[PDB]
Amino acid sequence: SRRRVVITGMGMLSPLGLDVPSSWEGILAGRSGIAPIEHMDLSAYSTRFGGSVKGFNVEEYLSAKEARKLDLFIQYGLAASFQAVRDSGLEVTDANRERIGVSMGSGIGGLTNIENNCRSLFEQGPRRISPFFVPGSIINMVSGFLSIHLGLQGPNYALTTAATTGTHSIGMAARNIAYGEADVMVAGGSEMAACGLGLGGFGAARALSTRNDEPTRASRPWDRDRDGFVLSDGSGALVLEELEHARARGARIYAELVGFGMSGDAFHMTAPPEDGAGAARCMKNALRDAGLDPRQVDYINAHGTSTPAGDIAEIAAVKSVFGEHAHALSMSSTKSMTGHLLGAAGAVEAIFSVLALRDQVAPPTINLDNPDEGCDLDLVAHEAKPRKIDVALSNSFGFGGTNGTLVFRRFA
Amino acid sequence: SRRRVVITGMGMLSPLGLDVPSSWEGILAGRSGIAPIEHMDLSAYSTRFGGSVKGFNVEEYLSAKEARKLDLFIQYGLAASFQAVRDSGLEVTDANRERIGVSMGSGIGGLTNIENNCRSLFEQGPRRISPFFVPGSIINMVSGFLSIHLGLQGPNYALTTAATTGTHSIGMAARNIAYGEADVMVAGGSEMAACGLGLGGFGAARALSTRNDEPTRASRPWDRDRDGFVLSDGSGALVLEELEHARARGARIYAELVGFGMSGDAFHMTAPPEDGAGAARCMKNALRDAGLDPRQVDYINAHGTSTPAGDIAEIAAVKSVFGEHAHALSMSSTKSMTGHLLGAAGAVEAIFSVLALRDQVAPPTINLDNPDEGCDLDLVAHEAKPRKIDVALSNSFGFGGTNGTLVFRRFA
Ligand SMILES: Cc1c(NC(=O)CC(C)C)c(=O)n(-c2ccccc2)n1C
Ligand SMILES: Cc1c(NC(=O)CC(C)C)c(=O)n(-c2ccccc2)n1C
Repeated sequence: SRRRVVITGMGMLSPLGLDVPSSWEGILAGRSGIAPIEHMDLSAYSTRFGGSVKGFNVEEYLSAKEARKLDLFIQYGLAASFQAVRDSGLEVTDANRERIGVSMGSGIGGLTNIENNCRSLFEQGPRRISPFFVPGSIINMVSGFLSIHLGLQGPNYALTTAATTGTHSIGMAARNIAYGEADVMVAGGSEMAACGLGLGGFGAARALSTRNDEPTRASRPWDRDRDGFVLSDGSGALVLEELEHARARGARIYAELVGFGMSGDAFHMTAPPEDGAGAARCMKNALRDAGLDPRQVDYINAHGTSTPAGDIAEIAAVKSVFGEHAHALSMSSTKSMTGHLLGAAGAVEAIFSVLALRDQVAPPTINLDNPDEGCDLDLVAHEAKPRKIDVALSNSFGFGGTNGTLVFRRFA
Repeated sequence: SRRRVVITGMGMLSPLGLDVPSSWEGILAGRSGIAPIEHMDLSAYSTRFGGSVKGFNVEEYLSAKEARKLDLFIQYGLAASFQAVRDSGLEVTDANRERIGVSMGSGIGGLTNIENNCRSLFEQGPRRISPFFVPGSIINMVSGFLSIHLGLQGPNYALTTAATTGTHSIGMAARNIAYGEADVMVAGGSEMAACGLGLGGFGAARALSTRNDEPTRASRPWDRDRDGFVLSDGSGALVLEELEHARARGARIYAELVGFGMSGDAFHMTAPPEDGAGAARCMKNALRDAGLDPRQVDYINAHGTSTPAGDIAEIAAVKSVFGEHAHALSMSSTKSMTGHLLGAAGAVEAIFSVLALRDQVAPPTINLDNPDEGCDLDLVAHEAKPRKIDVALSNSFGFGGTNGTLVFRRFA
């Protein structure tokens, strides 16, 4: 029926590094990217730390002139996208430009730009609003600007599914390729929600960790003293490519994208069901899509946000799907180190899943000092674990009960 | 080797009515839904009119308690979705709930809520932000809340592709069904961007008509005195359903969704290429997807925003795709009456395209007093035109050069 999809390029901005290799080095070393926020005064907020991108220079990617019209989340998405395309070695021509598209998403988009324009509006009226405000702030402009810069004329769209955005973006891009609508897609997500509205909005819901005294210990998935997620910024992008297309041009293949599953909890606007039933259906859908039995899974990059309800639901879901094999696989949350990159989480975590396959190493869950009741799987506590990994699964779950799972496999 | 997709239910809020029949009556009568905006003081703005939803009562759909947590764009999306599901007659059970999903999108989402929370933040600090601000404002919560209210556990996501949102949402939902990922999808879009940031943001770009003296004459697609688009609010939703599934339960079928095409211009962040080359590729992709020749198209619901560059580009694209047949088909812009519903435009216009098939009538382009250079097609100026319509095509184009086309056909 359908064509095979491989990963030929990757790119990233994260709290651990300004590219993929630097981020991954941090991941394998168990390094935290979390620190007190420097770019605003959070004296009035109950959370004053997060995962910032440190030392980003947009002028590596864009002229200063172009960059000034774009919200940070667009700058970040473009940086990761450009990295991924260069990493792939793909040359865009008239013969293929209609076959190359883009699906880069975001959970909340240009919140910083909105906040700044809203200050001008209230203080001075609508005349001080930027002419570039709309195109420089809306979520589909990563896809838009990337297509313009690289001459990409294929399917051009953007997902916004909260914390599931990056996973859905990659999965649906893979579908485009499998079904023949494109031969190449740049896919993933980006987020920069570290502004007053973001910190204040999540804080108002009491969803964020408030461990201001020890920011690097705040994100502690499955630990009994977890107290909410850590807000982080950045971007991940992957070049997905039809297999024969990749082979014909001698592309370096990182891994194969073999499965994509989706589900809805239909339970609650922000909380998962305690048994993770929706997450279970999603993982099973992804495995069925990949033609894999649960027992063939070696590594799970969990969603693992460090929220009370979320973390335990994901354990329940994994035990339901995997049975006894739940105790043979390794499962880790790299959010322990990166925090929660929101709409970018699924994108950077897809990249980490691919690199786990490349390097045959399960990244750690740092800060897992005291696993909570029932959190008795191999959660790769504290230190990276070299091991055999043929199949890696990556989960994302989001507000609205919206679930996504990707399955990657070593490529021969 | 894929399954057929039919439309079994429709729902709508528009500037012409609080449901589909009332809106369509206005469409066929050539009525304008455009008026001076009443819900805010626009004395400081250069545009003071738009297409408002008049007399909406959210309590027809939701308790007051539930509604106070939701931005207007979510309220509108849910109203259209609930209408569409009721219209379809579908009964959700344990046997089918995993096979029913939702794809309702938005271009800018909860701008009103953001603006109000930003006022509280600046005046009083972050402690005044609502706990419901994030889940009540993010774009994927139409899909989220609908799934929760109706118990829908199938694919759950949201597109955000500017003015193309509603078209992409419907097309990609159709793909889910065709490829067996779902048997039923509720799909479309909603928008409520009529706040200071919205009017101010589009005004700053000088994109809006400023014909404040005659609001009902402002939206005039292809007319030589057009001066930008008219901002409008509302929602459209369709129940898409696999054909055998519909037949088995005795569903009333409105029409068949036979084609979906996408492209990128890769040209400019807001302006289309003068020749509409991207729009041409998109329409051809949709026709190829449907297995139709251009000569089988009888009616085009144009994007037709009443912008200088946009309107003429779409004429060029139609002449390119259809050749001599461009002069045999009928093409109209219902934005002449409704204005531009942004992320909802493609959804309400898909509904209008389906009803054109049902009623064998091409809706008018009102206000087309003096067609501009080269606008010499049958643009259904002024008055509705009864005629044979077997195939109806609906276009949406958006910021970032992102294009979508849907093709519907009469169902036997
Ligand atoms: C905490 C959070 C989300 N939920 C999850 O991560 C799922 C888990 C805890 C069961 C989620 O979707 N968001 C979010 C991301 C982007 C925009 C809006 C909301 N957050 C913060
Ligand atoms: C005018 C406008 C857009 N562009 C078009 O309608 C296509 C153009 C060739 C006439 C568009 O995408 N938006 C928009 C919609 C939602 C959010 C952001 C932007 N507008 C206003």
